[PDB]
Amino acid sequence: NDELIKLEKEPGQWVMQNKNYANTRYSELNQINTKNVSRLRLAWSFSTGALRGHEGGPLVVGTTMYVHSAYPNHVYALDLTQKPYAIKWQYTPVQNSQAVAVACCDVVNRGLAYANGKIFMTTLDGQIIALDANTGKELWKMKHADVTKGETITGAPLVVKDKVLVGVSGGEFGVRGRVGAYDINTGNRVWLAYSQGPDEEVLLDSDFNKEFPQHGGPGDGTKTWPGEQWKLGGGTTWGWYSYDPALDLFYYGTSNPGTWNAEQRKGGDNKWSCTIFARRPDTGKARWAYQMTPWDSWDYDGVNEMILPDLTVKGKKTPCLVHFDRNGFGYVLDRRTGQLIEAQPFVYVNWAKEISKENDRPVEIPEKRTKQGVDTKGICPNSMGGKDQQPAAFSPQTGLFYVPTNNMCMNYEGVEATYTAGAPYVGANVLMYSGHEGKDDYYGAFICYDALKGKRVWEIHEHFPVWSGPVVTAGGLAFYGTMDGWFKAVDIKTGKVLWQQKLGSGIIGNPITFLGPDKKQYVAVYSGVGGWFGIAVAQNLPPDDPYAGLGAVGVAYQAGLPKATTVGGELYVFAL
Amino acid sequence: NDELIKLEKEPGQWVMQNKNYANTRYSELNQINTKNVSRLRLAWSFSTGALRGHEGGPLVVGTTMYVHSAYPNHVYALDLTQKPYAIKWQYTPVQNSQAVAVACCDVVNRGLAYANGKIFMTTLDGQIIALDANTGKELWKMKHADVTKGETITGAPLVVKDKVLVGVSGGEFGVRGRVGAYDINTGNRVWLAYSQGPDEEVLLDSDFNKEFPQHGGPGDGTKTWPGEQWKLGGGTTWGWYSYDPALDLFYYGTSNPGTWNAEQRKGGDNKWSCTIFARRPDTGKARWAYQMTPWDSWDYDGVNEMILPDLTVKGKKTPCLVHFDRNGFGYVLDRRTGQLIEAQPFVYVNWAKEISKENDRPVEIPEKRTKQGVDTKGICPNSMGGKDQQPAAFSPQTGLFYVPTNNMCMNYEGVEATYTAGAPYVGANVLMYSGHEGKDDYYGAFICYDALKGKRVWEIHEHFPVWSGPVVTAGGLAFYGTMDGWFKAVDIKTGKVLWQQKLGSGIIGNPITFLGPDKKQYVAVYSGVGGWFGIAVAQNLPPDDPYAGLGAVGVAYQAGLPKATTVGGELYVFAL
Ligand SMILES: O=C(O)c1cc(C(=O)O)c2c(n1)C(=O)C(=O)c1cc(C(=O)O)[nH]c1-2
Ligand SMILES: O=C(O)c1cc(C(=O)O)c2c(n1)C(=O)C(=O)c1cc(C(=O)O)[nH]c1-2
Ligand SMILES: [Eu+2]
Ligand SMILES: [Eu+2]
Repeated sequence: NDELIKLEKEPGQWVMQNKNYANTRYSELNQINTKNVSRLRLAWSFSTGALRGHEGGPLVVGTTMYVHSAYPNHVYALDLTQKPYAIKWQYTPVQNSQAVAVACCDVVNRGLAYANGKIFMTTLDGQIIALDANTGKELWKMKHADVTKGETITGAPLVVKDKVLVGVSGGEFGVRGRVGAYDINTGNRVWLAYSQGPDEEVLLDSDFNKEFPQHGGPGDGTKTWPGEQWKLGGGTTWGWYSYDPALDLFYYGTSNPGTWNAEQRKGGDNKWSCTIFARRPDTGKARWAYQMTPWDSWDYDGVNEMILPDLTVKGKKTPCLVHFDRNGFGYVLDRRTGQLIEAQPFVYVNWAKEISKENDRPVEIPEKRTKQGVDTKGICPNSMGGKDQQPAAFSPQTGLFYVPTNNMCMNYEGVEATYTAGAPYVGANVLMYSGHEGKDDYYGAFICYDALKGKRVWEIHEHFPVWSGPVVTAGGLAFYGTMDGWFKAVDIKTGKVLWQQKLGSGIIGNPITFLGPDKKQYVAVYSGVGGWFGIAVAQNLPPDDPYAGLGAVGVAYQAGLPKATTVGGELYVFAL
Repeated sequence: NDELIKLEKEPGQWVMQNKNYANTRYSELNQINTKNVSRLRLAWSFSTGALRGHEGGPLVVGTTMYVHSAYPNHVYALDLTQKPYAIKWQYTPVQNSQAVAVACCDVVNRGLAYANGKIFMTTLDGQIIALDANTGKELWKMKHADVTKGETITGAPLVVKDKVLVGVSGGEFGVRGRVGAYDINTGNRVWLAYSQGPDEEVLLDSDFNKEFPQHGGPGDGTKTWPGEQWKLGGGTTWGWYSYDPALDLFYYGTSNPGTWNAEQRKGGDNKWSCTIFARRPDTGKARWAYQMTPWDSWDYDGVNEMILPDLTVKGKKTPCLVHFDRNGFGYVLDRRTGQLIEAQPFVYVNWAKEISKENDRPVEIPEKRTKQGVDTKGICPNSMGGKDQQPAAFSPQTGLFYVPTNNMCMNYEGVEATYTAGAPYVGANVLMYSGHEGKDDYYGAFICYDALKGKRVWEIHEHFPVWSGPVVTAGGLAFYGTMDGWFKAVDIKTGKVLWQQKLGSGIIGNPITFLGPDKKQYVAVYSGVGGWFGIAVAQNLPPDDPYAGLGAVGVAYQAGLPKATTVGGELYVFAL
């Protein structure tokens, strides 16, 4: 989108969830820096009017901040000229409350998009809605997903050219994952690209994987599944999307292949679950695709963000795609072709020895592959992954990544799953615990990572999983939150915490930084615990059954999360 | 209670809602003062895990802070030694959700009491519960009120000697108001003192009103009503209680006489609605009582706090009771006998000329007394009163009062009311608007008031009603919050605002100040809009029917409250 290509370069603005189309989450602002961040204090706050998990972050476009909440998905515009703000408008959509019953992993929403004087929001119950950015009035809406089939929407949409791109959730409900594109003016659907099924539904371009046919091709959307299991094939699309206008490609990842009982998917790769897609925004046709986890047996969703840095590879500047997958590997691909440049573990991994550079497939450790009716013990990372949706940041100054991570493992037993539309389609008993097969006393880490070397440059061990995606700045700082409510500023060179404050609820928001109309730098973040690891707190679940929340209940109580935080929903804005 | 008599004098503590048994809301702490308050910043915050109105404030006893929420009445103990706090324990009672439907004025709760290693809480659905202060273990619980009769509890209990004193709400539901006393160790009910009915239920001591028989006597609980209308007589007891151990008297006020249609109560004073009671805590027997508003026709509940200062009256140190009533008069009584020393308006009053010095009765302006089936226009104050429950503060240094006030008026039409147990028993159509018969552009004020002279010293006009009870300190400061979220410190000598910060939701909490284990002074307040004036926001009521919420909906929309604030529930703690 032409306006967005201009706006994303403006240091004071934050016009899409991960700052820019490359998803770097990096700001050139340096008013706040390593020498003065100890003077950071709360400037103002704003209640979202909802409880449970507050993911994503606000947008700042012009002099207006746009704020979004957990279900029922309140949206607000704040006029930042009004000292410190006034509520310019608010909007709450009408929704089918049955959506709450079919959300796997809390009633979260990863936030708004902005383009051409319009705000775009998704709703848990499956709507894409366009609002006038200045008045908050509804311009159009479309039903993109159906809760009666176990579908929800939690992901943030992306505007590319004159289209808004919208995914779906339900990989635990047998949903057919897909991305739909809607005209931003009319709301008319232009295309719909599925993650499995016939080529007619997947949408492949004539040059699909031309350079790397070993990565897959025509027919694989059905032929890599037994019988017609692809009909319940998952590959949902609830993570972060990126875009390279110079290549005319947008990128995203796809979820687990539906049922968690891999026995019922046996015989093939189950493409295109657990896959990185590169697609043409005009037509939705795929130019390339790389499947990270063939025949998944761990719930290693592929949906984490696709950061688009230009890195020096073998002494050559290369347009890359960098992705820290749930499966524990940090992938570096050539974003033109899907060539695998590097893949190394960014957390402790024991389900695979490595990703082979001979065939770009995991070299599996057979004893860690799950099966039906037999428990598999001590798999790392667990299903919540090396990291979950919480997005990493990239500094073009240092050339390094700043990555929120999990340090957890699990036992996982497949069981036969039966499909009933609108009900869970899982088929696993999962018990989760701390890292290195229950040897560690901490459950998260914030790291600095060199993607091409596969090296953790430094690490901050965190008691809880780090479920907050950092913002990194030219001031030499990374900001992130913890699940017991600490908001922290770290020196990116040293890994030292320079400033921190305890907020009212666990932080699963991704902080932003922006300039107000006063030309002053602010840092803003949502507080309000929830998401998958926080589900015991968000949904008030007892400790009696540790298998509940598909393993999340047991591990949260072991980590002490219910003793560490309450639910909330608050936007906090800091300044010097 | 002897422990509390000692604890209330310790500057670093805040062991009952209004600081001490005299309800002065005054702290001797002077670390924070007029010279340095500009350096006040947020230290930490804590989400209460609830939305809607957050009234009262936290307690600080030893190194533990006790926090309470709106329905469903979450209670927390925060260990303040844990840098800055850890959650020591939490408790949430099981409640009958039917309580929500019979709450007149939002699902608020005015807070906890502490005594003898126990925390005492009330619940909306009518329970009084004792918890172990160190572990949160439930020790006993008793049913005090019955939601099936339209009774709820919103008031904070008071511990006196070995008894916890508990009131009831339901003056809009034909409830018989009363105070009950429960043994703090066993929970056994000791006595129950009604606000109307026969003497055996009202509980009169042999010296009741001995010095002032003109204030009423034996039999008036039935004789001052037509027929048996006292059986639906209101006089509920949802405000703040005070205690003088030297006199062995506790004090409180009583609500409106039930139906808002005065025609159905015609013929007498309707005692003891709208009354100040002084009772013996051992037996519940009344030593004196003074009815402020005989045969009420405005819903001027008498429940506002009974502050117990020692004032110099004609050169003589005198034990007084000072009360800023809903009816707009600031009363000063001798707290030994109920003698009226002074009564003058603290807001604009047009329903009465004065309180008669001959017989201590309002000299009414007949055109402003309401009637059945005909509107009465331009009554000031309106039913929300000169001030509502939000408690005033007293400084023993200045001898003056610091009072949050409303600036509003109304039209009020009586309507025939029919009683159905559990359903509303109102009988009025009320429209509310700004002060001075709709001429003013502001709806509130924070004032300094000289009670004996009967004069305002200074006033801060506030756009919204001030629904937050100030804390006043030896540092020369008053702290209070506004309904659009501003927390403010003002110079008590002049009313100048010295410091302010915009919080996430309108403030209807009463701030406190205390010393942490670090020996630093903190100021704490709840944010989370609601209560009667905030009901349009808390209950999400539309503007199309301005009569809704007993008139509160129309006036909130006209003042712009729904455009100024969202719902929330957060504790904010500030320090230098
Ligand atoms: O397969 C799916 O459709 C799907 C959807 C979502 C979601 O929509 O939040 C999550 C997951 N899977 C998932 O596997 C997961 O670990 C997860 C964590 C969270 C969260 O917000 O904390 N959502 C989701
Ligand atoms: O008559 C009653 O029993 C009763 C109860 C309550 C309550 O329980 O909060 C209020 C009132 N009356 C009332 O008249 C009133 O103006 C009021 C304001 C509020 C509030 O918390 O903002 N409660 C109440
Ligand atoms: Eu999944
Ligand atoms: Eu009342």
